[PDB]
Amino acid sequence: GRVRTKTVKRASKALIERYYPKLTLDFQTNKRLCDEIATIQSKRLRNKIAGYTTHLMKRIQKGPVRGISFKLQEEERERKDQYVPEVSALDLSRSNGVLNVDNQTSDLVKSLGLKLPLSVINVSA
Amino acid sequence: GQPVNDFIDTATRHVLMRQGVLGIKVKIMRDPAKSRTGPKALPDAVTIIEPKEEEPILAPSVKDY
RNA sequence: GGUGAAAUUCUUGGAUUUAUUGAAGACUAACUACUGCGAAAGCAUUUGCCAAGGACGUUUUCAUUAAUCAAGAACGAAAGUUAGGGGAUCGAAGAUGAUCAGAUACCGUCGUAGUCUUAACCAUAAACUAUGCCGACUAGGGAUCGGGUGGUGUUUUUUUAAUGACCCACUCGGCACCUUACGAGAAAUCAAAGUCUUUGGGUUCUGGGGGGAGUAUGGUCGCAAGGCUGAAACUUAAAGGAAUUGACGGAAGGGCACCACCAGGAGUGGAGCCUGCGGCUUAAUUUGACUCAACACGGGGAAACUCACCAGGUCCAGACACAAUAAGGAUUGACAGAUUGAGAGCUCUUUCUUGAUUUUGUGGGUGGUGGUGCAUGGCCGUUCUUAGUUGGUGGAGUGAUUUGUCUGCUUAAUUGCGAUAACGAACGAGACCUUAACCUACUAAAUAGUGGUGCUAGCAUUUGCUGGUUAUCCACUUCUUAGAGGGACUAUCGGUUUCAAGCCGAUGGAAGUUUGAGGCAAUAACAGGUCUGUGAUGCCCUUAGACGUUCUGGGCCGCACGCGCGCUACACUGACGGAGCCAGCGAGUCUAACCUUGGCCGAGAGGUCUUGGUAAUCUUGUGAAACUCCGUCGUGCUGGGGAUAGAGCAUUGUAAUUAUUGCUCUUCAACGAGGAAUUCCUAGUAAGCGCAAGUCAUCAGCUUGCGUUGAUUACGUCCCUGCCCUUUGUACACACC
Repeated sequence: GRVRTKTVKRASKALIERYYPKLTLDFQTNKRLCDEIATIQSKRLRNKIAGYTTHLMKRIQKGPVRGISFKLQEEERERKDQYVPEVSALDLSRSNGVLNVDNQTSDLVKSLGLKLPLSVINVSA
Repeated sequence: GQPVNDFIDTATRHVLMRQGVLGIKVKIMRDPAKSRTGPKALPDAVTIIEPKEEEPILAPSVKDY
């Protein structure tokens, strides 16, 4: 019956969301830090909040936890997503400069498109 | 629980009408923010002090006097 | 055999079982499907005749020959009109055997009419798709059956060829199916149940609230059962359809609970007693409460009081307004005697006093533990030891309503992880508060202790041990106290899960079940209890010979009997006598006799003289009890048990008889471990044991707490009794009593 209530969980998630580079991975200085940077009425509640807060970083440093963005996980993510490969995936260099479409695509570009380097593949059953 | 003793106040009054007696029960809670003595918030209320942002480089050097 | 169990029945005359060989008895098990044919009823292994049919193909033919149809016909599920055969599997009936209160039923065994003749049904079915037939249009999709068309398709073999079978595409015609809802509908739902108040394609049949009633009567078919046709009198305010929310189910799924069980423990129900309830009795045996949720409950352990009941005796404390008597006296009180339970001037004899406040009448006032808790307020109990409850905005539906408030996993928890036509919230839970655990860390205590120092005792003597010394003095807070704090958050590690919420194991820790236990505690409700707690109260009653109030006695306790909560025992793990001696929660008196130390007297109960205490100071270390040694007892209703009863001594009380209670001697009953039933309980717990407080003047076998000793058994399940959620059925909504 050690399930934490939503009061502990929402406060601990709110603490990590804005105070990641101040808390460590041990409960002793985490409960010491929560006395100044947070206002908790009872000693039993702040021990439960700091205990769950330390438990949350027992897996945050293990891997990215869904639903928590702690001001450190953000800026390496909008650093990562501008993946510009040095070569394209649609420029015909791993091929011989010619894309190997089938017969039905050849008269498609013959009817409406302009002349391009194509091949003919006998695709069937 | 204990917040009922702190913030909740009650009064019971018997009025006398023609048909009999009507009972009046009034329950009022004041918000704990205006409380002068005792706790100033609910026991399950947690407030987070907003942190102050800092710039990353901070120009490594020494200043003397 | 046969059944939930059994029984009927057959069995050395060999049952049942095994083999071989025969003979009569629907139909065609598997194949068998959201597949085919037929007008419907209906029709399944073959093979052969006899006619029939749909669909497709068609540059064949007729040319309106058609659609629906009163009258009129044909065809037909099965179950018995009637007349041969063959031979029971099932039960009508019938026989039996069970079950049951009965069981003429369900279930078991057997068996006649009863889907096998050849020959009629008058023609009845929930004969159903509960949906007439013909024609046109309106929307997408994938399958499938029959036919046809096409493929520089596959396979079968001669190499490909011809077929066949398969694959792709299309088309016609079918049995259907899936998605939406433009559209319909009251909704359920529906590609028709659409194209309908923007109401007309053609046509046939039926209905006009529920019954009476498919009845009466007439006809007709009818050797029969019975069909087909078919009213009225009278009666009635609903009957009915679909859906929503609850409740319920001998419905299903998921969980939970020692007010459920499991495994056990201690018991209760058996005995004596005392304590409530009923019944009986009585002058009265006051009364409320009757499953959980009445019955050691009304804080209800009643001698008077309480007290509401009974037999009697007083008093007005009936205020005020009006009227009348009335300073030639409105009225009150009383000596003595009578009277009275009575030293009540109650009332009377007598004659004193008082005097304008009183008396009488008219209105009212007041009081009532008089009635109504089914007129109410407040309080409490219960539903309900569970986790549930509700707005806002948005979505669905005509609407009641619904979603949010949930598939799954997890939790003690609607606790969370999450998924999501919901998002964001509120109450409940949790959080919180109190108490018990840890602190050689702080704050310092002659109203708590500790060590040394002085004085002094006993032994040893060697410098030691056990003490005493109200403050002799000094020092400290480990023990005790109480302020502020700290500490646990499941910490660390390992293992499991979707890799999360979590769960389990180990270590460390005073503490790992929410740390143990409480307090508090939702929305809605009960004709739950209380008018006998209240100067809380409406309405009704009474109000002077009072239902007010007071006083004297009695009753609440009365006992052929029944029930509930308990106490003491049935003995040797014990009784009795000495010895050791070990706690915690608390209470205690200024104008009043409270808790009582100590000294003396007494067998005891108790008496007497003082003292301390308004209290961490004194009672008090409450020197409690079970417990532990040593001894007596010796398997015997015995020395277990102390019920019942007799005599005496004391205490409280105005009063003790109907024994208040305490003590002494004697009397020495039932009871030999308690049937059906039934209660409570998972760790400092049950159980054993006593102590303080409430009530108290006296009485505790009761209750609220406390400490002493201290276990067996589980770490589960829904089997019994209940509870929460989901699905489901409902003719229930006073809600399965």
